[PDB]
Amino acid sequence: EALRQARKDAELTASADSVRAYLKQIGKVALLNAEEEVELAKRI
DNA sequence: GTATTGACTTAAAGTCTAACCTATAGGATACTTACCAGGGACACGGCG
Repeated sequence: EALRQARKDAELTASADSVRAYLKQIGKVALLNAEEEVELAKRI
């Protein structure tokens, strides 16, 4: 509950440091596995 | 001294050929979030 509000408040922060901001934005998307890779490549 | 021609050799190109740089591509086990001051003035967010 309070932890949830804390996490949300955190997500709305700049962190100034541009490396820090990019390192934050790259973690949004999860990784994949082999079958996901092959289906994705087939789509491409 | 100042008017010439006929050779006689020479550096500077002008060019063809060869090697030595240069722009570029590629590489398939798997690896997935880096790292001691003060002193004054002005502006922004909270609280009453």
